Amino acid sequence: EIGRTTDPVRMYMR
Amino acid sequence: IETPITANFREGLNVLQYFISTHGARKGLADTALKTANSGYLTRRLVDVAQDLVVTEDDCGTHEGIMMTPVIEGGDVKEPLRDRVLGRVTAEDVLKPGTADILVPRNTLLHEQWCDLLEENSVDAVKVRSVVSCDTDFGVCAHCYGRDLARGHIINKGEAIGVIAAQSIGEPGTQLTMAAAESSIQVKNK
Amino acid sequence: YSYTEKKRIRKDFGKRPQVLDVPYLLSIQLDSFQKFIEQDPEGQYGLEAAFRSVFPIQSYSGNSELQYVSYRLGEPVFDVQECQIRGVTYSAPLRVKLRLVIYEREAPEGTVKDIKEQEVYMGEIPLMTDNGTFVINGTERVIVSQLHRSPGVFFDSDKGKTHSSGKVLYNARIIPYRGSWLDFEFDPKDNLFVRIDRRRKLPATIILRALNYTTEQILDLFFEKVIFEIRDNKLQMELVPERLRGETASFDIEANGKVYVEKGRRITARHIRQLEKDDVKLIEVPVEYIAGKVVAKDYIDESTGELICAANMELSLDLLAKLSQSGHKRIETLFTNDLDHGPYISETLRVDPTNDRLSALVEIYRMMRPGEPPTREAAESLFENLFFSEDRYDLSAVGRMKFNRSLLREEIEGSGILSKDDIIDVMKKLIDIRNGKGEVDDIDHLGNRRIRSVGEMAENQFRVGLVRVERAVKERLSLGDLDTLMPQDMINAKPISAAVKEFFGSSQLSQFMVQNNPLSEITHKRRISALGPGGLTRERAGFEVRDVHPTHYGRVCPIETPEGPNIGLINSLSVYAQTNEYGFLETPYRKVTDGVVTDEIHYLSAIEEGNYVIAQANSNLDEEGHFVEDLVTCRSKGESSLFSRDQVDYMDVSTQQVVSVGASLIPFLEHDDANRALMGANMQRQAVPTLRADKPLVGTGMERAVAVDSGVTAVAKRGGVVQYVDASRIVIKVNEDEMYPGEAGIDIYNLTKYTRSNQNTCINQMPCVSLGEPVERGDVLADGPSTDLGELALGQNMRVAFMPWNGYNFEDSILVSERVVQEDRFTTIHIQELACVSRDTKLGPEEITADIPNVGEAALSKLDESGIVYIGAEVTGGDILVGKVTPKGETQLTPEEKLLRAIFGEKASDVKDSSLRVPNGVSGTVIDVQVFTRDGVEKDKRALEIEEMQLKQAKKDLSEELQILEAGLFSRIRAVLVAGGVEAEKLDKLPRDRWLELGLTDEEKQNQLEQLAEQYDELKHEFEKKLEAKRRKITQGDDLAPGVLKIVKVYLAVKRRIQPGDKMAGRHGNKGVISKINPIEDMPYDENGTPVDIVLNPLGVPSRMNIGQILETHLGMAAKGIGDKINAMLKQQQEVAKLREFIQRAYDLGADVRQKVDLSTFSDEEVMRLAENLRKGMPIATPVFDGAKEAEIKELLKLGDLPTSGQIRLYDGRTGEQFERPVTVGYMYMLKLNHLVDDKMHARSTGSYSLVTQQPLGGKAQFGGQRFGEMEVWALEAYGAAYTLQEMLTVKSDDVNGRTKMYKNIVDGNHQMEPGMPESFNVLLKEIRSLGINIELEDE
Amino acid sequence: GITKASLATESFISAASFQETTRVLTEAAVAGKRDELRGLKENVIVGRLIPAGTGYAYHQDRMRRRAAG
Amino acid sequence: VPLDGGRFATSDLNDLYRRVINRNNRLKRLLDLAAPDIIVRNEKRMLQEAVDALLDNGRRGRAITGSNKRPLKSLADMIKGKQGRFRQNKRVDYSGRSVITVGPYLRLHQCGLPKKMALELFKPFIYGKLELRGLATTIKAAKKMVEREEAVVWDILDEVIREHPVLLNRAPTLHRLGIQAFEPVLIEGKAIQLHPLVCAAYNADFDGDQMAVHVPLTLEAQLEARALMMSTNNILSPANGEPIIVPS
Amino acid sequence: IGLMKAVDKFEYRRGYKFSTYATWWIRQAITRSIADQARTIRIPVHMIETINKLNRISRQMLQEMGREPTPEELAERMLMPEDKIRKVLKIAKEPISMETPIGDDEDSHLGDFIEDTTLELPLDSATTESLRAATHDVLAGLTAREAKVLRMR
Ligand SMILES: [Mg+2]
Ligand SMILES: [Zn+2]
Repeated sequence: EIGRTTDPVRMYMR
Repeated sequence: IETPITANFREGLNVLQYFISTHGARKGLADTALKTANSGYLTRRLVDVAQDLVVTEDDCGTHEGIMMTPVIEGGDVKEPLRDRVLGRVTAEDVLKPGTADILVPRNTLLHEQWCDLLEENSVDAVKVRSVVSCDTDFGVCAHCYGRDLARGHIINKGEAIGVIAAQSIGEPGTQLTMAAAESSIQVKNK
Repeated sequence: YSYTEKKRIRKDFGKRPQVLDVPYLLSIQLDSFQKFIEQDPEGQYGLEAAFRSVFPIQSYSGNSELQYVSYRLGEPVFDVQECQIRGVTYSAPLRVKLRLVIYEREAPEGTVKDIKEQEVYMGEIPLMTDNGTFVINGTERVIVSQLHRSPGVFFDSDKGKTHSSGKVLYNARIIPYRGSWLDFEFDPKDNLFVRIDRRRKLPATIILRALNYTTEQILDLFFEKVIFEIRDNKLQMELVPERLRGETASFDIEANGKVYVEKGRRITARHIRQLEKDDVKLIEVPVEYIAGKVVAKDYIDESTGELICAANMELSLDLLAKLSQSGHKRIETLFTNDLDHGPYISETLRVDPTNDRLSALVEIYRMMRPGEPPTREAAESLFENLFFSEDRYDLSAVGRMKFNRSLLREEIEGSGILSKDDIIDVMKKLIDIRNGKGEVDDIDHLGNRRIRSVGEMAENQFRVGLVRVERAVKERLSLGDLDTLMPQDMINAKPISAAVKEFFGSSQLSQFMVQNNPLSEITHKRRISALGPGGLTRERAGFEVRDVHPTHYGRVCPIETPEGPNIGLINSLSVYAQTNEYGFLETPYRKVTDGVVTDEIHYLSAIEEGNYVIAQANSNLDEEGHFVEDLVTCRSKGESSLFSRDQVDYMDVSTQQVVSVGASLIPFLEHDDANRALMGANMQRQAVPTLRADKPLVGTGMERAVAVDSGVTAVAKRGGVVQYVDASRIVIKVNEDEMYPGEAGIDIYNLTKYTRSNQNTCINQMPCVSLGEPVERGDVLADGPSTDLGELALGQNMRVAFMPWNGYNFEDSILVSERVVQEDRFTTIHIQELACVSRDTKLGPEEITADIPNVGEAALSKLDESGIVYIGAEVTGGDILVGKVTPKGETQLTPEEKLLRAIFGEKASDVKDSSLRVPNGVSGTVIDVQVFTRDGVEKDKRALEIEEMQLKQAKKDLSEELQILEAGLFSRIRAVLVAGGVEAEKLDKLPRDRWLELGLTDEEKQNQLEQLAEQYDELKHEFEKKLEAKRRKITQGDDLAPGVLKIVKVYLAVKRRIQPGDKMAGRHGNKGVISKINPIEDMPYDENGTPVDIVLNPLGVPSRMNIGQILETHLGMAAKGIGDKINAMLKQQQEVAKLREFIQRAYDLGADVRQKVDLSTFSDEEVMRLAENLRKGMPIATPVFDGAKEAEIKELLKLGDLPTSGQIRLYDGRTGEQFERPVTVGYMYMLKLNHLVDDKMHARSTGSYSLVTQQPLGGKAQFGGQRFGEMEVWALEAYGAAYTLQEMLTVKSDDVNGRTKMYKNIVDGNHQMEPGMPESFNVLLKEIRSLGINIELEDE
Repeated sequence: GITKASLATESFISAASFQETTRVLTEAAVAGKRDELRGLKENVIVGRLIPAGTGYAYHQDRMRRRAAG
Repeated sequence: VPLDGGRFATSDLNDLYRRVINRNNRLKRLLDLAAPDIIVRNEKRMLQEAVDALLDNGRRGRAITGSNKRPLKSLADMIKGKQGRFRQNKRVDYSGRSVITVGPYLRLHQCGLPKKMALELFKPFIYGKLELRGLATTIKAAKKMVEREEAVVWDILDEVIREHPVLLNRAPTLHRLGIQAFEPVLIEGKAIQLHPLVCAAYNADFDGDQMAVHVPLTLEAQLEARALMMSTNNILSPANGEPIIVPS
Repeated sequence: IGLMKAVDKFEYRRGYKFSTYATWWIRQAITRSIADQARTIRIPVHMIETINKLNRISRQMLQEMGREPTPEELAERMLMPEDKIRKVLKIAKEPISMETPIGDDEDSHLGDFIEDTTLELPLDSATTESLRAATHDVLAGLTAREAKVLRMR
């Protein structure tokens, strides 16, 4: 589920 | 192209002969614009690996050299033996082909006379000292390198042979950008 | 026959007639901006189609509409020249009507309420000047075109490199005008793959399963079926005859009775022929042969209800036995023959993990926005917003054409966004490229590269700005309340006006105008750049798009580009080219009928021209249009060949249709190597307009179309009679029939005296007519910078000789006589400008007081008591131009000097001197001064004296225009009003003012009486109001930057001569720097004492193959041979019978030429005026490829008594002996490029120093030192030079206190340095320590 | 090659000057190198006499001064 | 630094330092206000991206500049190659440049040098004579004698250029023969004359090619420009014994 | 940090839902933060209310007046002393970045053209070094006891 996402805004919402 | 432009620059060239010629003046300029940007990076690396090299000793002592045989291009010679070994030391003193005929002594500069002296005689190869085999640490001795300079003497101790060698290989290239039968072995000689 | 013709008729060689006239050279620009701002009541491109691309903005579920009605472009506030002086753009306000209708919250959707918002102002749009050049900030800019790939589908291969084993991988692509991409392709294992803008690869079926397609329907569109039946015997399979194409059968070949083939044999063409004759439809087949197929569709266990085989699952023999009993007989497989029908879509069906629709979008989502977890309504939303959502995907009006045209479809109109029918066709047509029956498209082919003029780029930037206003109106129309707000509270003028104003002001394209010629501006508007926003890049593009495709023939010039990093990315447009309706370039062609060449002219696109067979312009016709040759030269598919006389379809218009407008003026262009004739077209856009140019002694006839199509000339707008010439005004009394119906009078053209172009040269006009000349429509009245009588003279033409003279022309350099400096023929004029602003500091304001602290009266001699310099005072280097002092306190002067003051009492001044002084090395009169003041600070005395002098001139001509235009108003009615009442000699005793009471009979005489009068009263009101409006913008203040108090701009008109170091050059790319200016008598003199004026070198022609110059140097000598043969005849005043005998024999003089020049001309008053203009030399002409053959030259020399060979014997100048083996002497037209020497030579001994690193630079009238770059340190380590190297980067450049000593050692005669460590290394320790790294220096 | 052989020099300034720099300061900082300035391109940066040419003479006296009087 | 007119011209680091001290300053607060661990745990994750946008910006989301659309320039993007080092791999004082010309009357070891240039490179030397020969009382009174171009300095400037070799060098200096000293001779004009034999060493056609000129200041630096670098020492190219002063 | 204070001070008995109360304390913060850490050269918080008022009012006069607003009509429309509107205009401009590539996009930035003025002309330093010659020589040509106090004064 951690599809190589980097920027926090992706990580904030998720 | 199958049909060649069949008129010179004293009579005109009609339009279709000129549009054909107009191409080659484009590939001509799109390379000289590029051969500078490309050969400007080949001499920037050569002078940064060969940076720290400097003649730092008067003579090394090693007895190990190489052999300078003239290049042979099938039935033609690319380079004479003399113009390849001019200005160099001699590791083992060559003699006349007859034994015990030591004409060129132990290691000495091969200048404009000792060549022709070996031009009068009939030697076919010499063992010269090359800078790829010197035994010095951090640099090269004087005799191993050889003779050449803008001047004519031997190479003075202290001279920076590293950077004047990476520019001699990079300053060309800017202008060096780039009957087929093969049936019978026919030589000019006997 | 025009009255400019009979003033000097240029002798014209050339044989082919001209059928098409050179079109208006600026249609590229002046037309594709007319589309932009102009009322179009329909859906073509234009501004009206920009609003309809957005409006009406339906609210966000509130349903309170906002709709567009119409717009209207107001008039500008200022005119052009006021926009160039004052220093502000030349715009036009924009007014838009918007209706806000508020529906009912619950009631029926009826016309509830609304307000027609009275033209919400939404920004200004700059306007194009008359010539096609914008005015942004008092600087005419120009917006080049652009040459970009057209939106469509472009299949392509990229062979060779991939996988290192061949394996051509044919891929597709879909580029829309606005929206994401789409990129199919193959892999090294024949599995389709889909891609987005550039994300990770996907199996291509993973998009088909998202379009709601199952594995059955995916395999129904792509393959063909092979029906199988089991009629209780051996599984007979159906068979069509053609199904056996190129097959290697291996069964017992049975069919319709006869066993045709044998196992282990291939099929014949006659094998197939045995099938149609036999009607072979069903055959017997083995039972093991069916283990090499794949199921056509789903066969489930109808007996039980469990799926026995799913589509894309090869056959197992048990599955046959599972099927032989399963209760099924309508078996089916896939027609898949590896030679032409590969199962490419089959294999990707297996690698695809997803098999239901909803689990495919979740895969497309997972790779289009990685990291975040999917959803249901999100994934459906994103996919149908990527391509099929009309707002975020718009292919084009043209993109659909290139799309349907590439799939061999019927129509050209279509929806702008994709559909399910389009993604399928591209996959099929992509597959068909793999199997063989298709061909790829090379990207360079000029049928795949359209052209964006200005009107298509500003709008596209505008609509982007328009959407930004849509983003706020919704949230204000949905979050905000809709009670009583009008449609003027939600619209914003700053964002919309910022989206466009940033376009013209900064871009790769919106560039300054190269304005030092009538030809360097007219060839800068027709440029076709490939760079810019959304295009190439000088370092990415390789040789593939820097070369010249065989489609450029007639649309883009092959021999005119720059030579730097972007050779072949500039590509000046051609002479006859015109863009299509969509944007593709086209060219005229004479329609060739069955036998005769017609004249109805067609313009062919780039993909159509490759079909027909087209002849060449140089093919003879026998006065009826028939070729006199049974065979001709043609070009059919991009290749040359020969064809039959009745096999061609089109013939080219003329011979100069291949070349540009630049390289169309080189004479004898056909005799030049394409290399050095490419430096010709780049040394005519740099030639400086000299003092008063004359003409090309050997032209090419295509000059009058370059000095009229540009705006430099003051072309006459209506024929008539000149009535008042003057150095700054011409008054054309109009004729009768070209006169308006009522209240017409006369016309008037103003000129533009000494002003400043963009390169600081001057551009001033001059009259060329006198009182009484009958002008005509299209005639010329005012020359400009480098024009003469209409022609385009770029430089001077001087007697040149080819010989090596004593080494003073060693390399390409040039010698020059001193008779070329005395006569002042190369002396140009330059006009600088200096500006002195007086800001408003926080220590007090600056002043422009004329008193300056401790300045000698020798300096304050020129400037008056007000502080500004005079007008005409010849200043030189270092003088004062504007006295300005700035307040300065905080002295704290040193201790030693603080005794120096007390000793003499030198009062320390409260104010520091920072006036404006002329830059060093310059001298020239001060031709003009302007003063700008912030509105709110008093005008000094000089500020009024300037203002009133233009206040008396502004009302002078504005009223005197009546005093001269009244002159014709009465004189027209006086030539009319004489009837209807006899008043001709009483007409002056009756007051010409007092004619409103009386009148004339009911005709145009009387119709003109109240005609003139109502606007006579209104020229009392309108002219007077034109005085107040003119006298309003004078008195008021100005709009300056914040803080600035008052600016002062000053001009200087320096007049630089010629000198050693300059850079002259001919037309044929033969540069050279002037090496010496001899005396009058060292120059080699021929038999009659006439010295030569230049001495070129003859070792430039053998290597550089430009034989143009050596031919132009002879024909330039025959022409000036007639010059001295007429100047003698005209000097004995023989007769007007002898001139008309000679001048008539100098005009026929050829071989089948098309002149017909003479004998219709006046008796004596016109021949003696034509022969009075030819005394300097009879101007020959030479079209580009219809040149003057060598025999035609030699026959012109023999008429002039010159030696046919073209070589005279020159005597030396100093000794007196004669050069053996005679020399050449001719007349070569010599330009003078503006690489002047006194703008190249700088020098610096000590000056400014940079800020962060303390090395030198130039901001204080002392430019930086040279660049002792990395390449030049290796040339100081090659030698042993190591003391020169140490000071060259320690003391002379970078050390801080090791150089202030090396300046005090020098002044004392002690040459010795103390190096220290450079300040550019101490910054490299602070820049490394500011990371984690720790860096130091040991101690020993 | 000439590109990988000018990285593995003993110094860390004759390598960080021309090659990739982010990787030659990282690897040198971890190990704690000590560049002894026995070169040309590492010796023109600091701004002193290059050890080959007219400046090579005075370097005869500098190595003959340390480790002794 | 404050520009002229009110605007300031900041370096691109005061945009990055303000972004760490701000985020670090807030994270000091959330540990005093005791927020949940969904926010403060989002703070450290947000700070650590701002310290790593300072060291080497670009190995992340590329935190492009505000108020503009180009990427900021961090610390490790300052040493990183511009094709070469930040230090010396040095613009230089005492220089010039002009359009070369032919001048075939010169000897082999001298080049022209215009009066208007040589009076500008040799300024600190000229100040020595005008205060040594007593012609100027103090140095400020010598700066006003050279600005007037009084007829005395034209005879003092000629003795400053007695044997002072200058260094001509063309732009793309391929090999060591691209830099050679010369003994100047004062001409009038603005083109640096140059002996025709040497123009094949620089590879200089005379059609607009310019040539910088330098000046060796110290006393050991005008002997290295006369023993080692003089133009009469280099008649054999170093690449091979063949001559380099062949009459072309 | 705003919403963390809203629920801190939240009171439910007034019936107003949390959203229509938390929306104030939240938007309160983001408009107080922007006035605190948005500029390099920071301008106070009481001034940003005046700058933003000058664009809310110079935009409203832009539609009605149509042409454009003048430096004085804002003084009439608003109520400033006709010069504060001339000091509020010399503030809000941001600093140009010192790496903005100048025209032609050559290998040059803006930071290569801004010379520095802290330094002194080495002919300005060569004089002060020379001046100590005279005042040490000229003042040495005095008497002894009458020169010491001249040097101590
Ligand atoms: Mg050149
Ligand atoms: Zn050795």
